[PDB]
Amino acid sequence: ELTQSRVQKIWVPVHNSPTVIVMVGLPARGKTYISKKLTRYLNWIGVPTKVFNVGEYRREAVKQYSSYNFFRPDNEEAMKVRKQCALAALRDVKSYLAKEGGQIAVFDATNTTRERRHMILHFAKENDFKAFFIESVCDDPTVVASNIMEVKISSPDYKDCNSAEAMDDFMKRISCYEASYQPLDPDKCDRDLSLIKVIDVGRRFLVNRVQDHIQSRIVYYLMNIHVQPRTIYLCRHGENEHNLQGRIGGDSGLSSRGKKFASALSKFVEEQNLKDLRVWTSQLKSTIQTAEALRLPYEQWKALNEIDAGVCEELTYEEIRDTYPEEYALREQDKYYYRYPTGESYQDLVQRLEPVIMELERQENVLVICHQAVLRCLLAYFLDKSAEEMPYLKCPLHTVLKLTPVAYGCRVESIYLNVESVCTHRERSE
Ligand SMILES: Cc1coc2ccc(-c3cc(Nc4cnccc4S(C)(=O)=O)cc4nccnc34)cc12
Ligand SMILES: O=P(O)(O)OC[C@H]1O[C@](O)(CO)[C@@H](O)[C@@H]1O
Repeated sequence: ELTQSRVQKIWVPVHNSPTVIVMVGLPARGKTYISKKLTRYLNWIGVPTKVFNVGEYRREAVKQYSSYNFFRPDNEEAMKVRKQCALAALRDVKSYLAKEGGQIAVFDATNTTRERRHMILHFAKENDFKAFFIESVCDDPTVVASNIMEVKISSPDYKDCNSAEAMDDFMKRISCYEASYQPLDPDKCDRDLSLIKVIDVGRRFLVNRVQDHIQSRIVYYLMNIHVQPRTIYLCRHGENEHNLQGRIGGDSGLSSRGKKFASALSKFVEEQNLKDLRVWTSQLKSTIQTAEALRLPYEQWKALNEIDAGVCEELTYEEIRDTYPEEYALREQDKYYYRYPTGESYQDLVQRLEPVIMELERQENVLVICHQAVLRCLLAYFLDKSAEEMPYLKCPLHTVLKLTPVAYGCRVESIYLNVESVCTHRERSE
């Protein structure tokens, strides 16, 4: 005896264990880059995840950074402070996982000693949390130097000292950790832990005892990402006939303005002067027509097809409000989770866009020509926007969104190609 829920259209009867991810490694080995990127992916696929960076606890507890002397192993007092910052971060990890509905807590510190990791194990074991270790190993001076230049010298620790002095201070800071650093030893003393040791910026991996699906998924993700420079371009199909009529969904062709956009996109792409640009479309006509103007090879993906409005397909928003007034209201109230009847939600979109994201990570220069709701979902991933926000991100017609991975984030530049269109943006209601 069953009833269908109003928002998600789920039939209900009418009368999982959380994980602490423990980063491991010397400073400037990309621990925080990984922490952030992973946390972005996990949240976007609907696994609530949060980073606890001990460094930030240390920054909060102590006046202002003066020098690497603070990190000296003989600094008996800084050691007490560091350890207390760690325990405070863990206190917050407990609260996040046990009481705030967090699923994954990423404990982002050096955690270079067996003793420290042993304390974290004990903390996890006694709260029924699983523990999963990720160690980044790299002994290439160039990579380290570049890491320091790119994100360290610019940190708030170093505002009073810049450049040569910061670079110099950071190298000595690193050397403070070298003597007591005990790498993960899966061969022997760590043979029973679940871990991945990543070597040389993802060149090789050593993976030991994957316990569950999240961990195998993390490993798969780590095996697909890369740090080569590249650019990702996202846009919609040129304006189509249904856009002109205010009609949603469907498989209409480009308007005359849509075709002018396509010519302009072609011009824009040529002027970007890229090598080996891959082009991806949906299987819907308007995106394919748009790519046809480019005179480049392209590949279609059913996963990039626009959200399926179900019974509302090909209707105007007005027609939907007149015909299905309660469905209309429910969508405006809960736009991410709402499923159209016999159709999709934004939540469903994320599931089928996941392999698009994973292939995007593998690629270099890519242009993705897609549809409004799909574009928002992808944009949310790259820009770390939440589920509640995703459905309202702005992605105008005839506008290219040019994304450039930077460390810890993504530059976004909008480039409108000066071809008029209607506006299909609909802001949050009531
Ligand atoms: C790819 C990949 C898969 O697993 C990884 C683990 C670490 C890193 C990583 C990423 C990384 N990125 C990074 C770190 N700090 C500042 C800038 C960057 S970057 C290269 O601009 O994105 C630097 C690293 N340095 C030493 C070892 N690993 C680094 C990359 C990968
Ligand atoms: O989630 P929203 O704001 O209704 O936008 C998705 C709609 O946008 C369009 O791509 C253009 O109106 C429709 O095909 C689709 O139903």
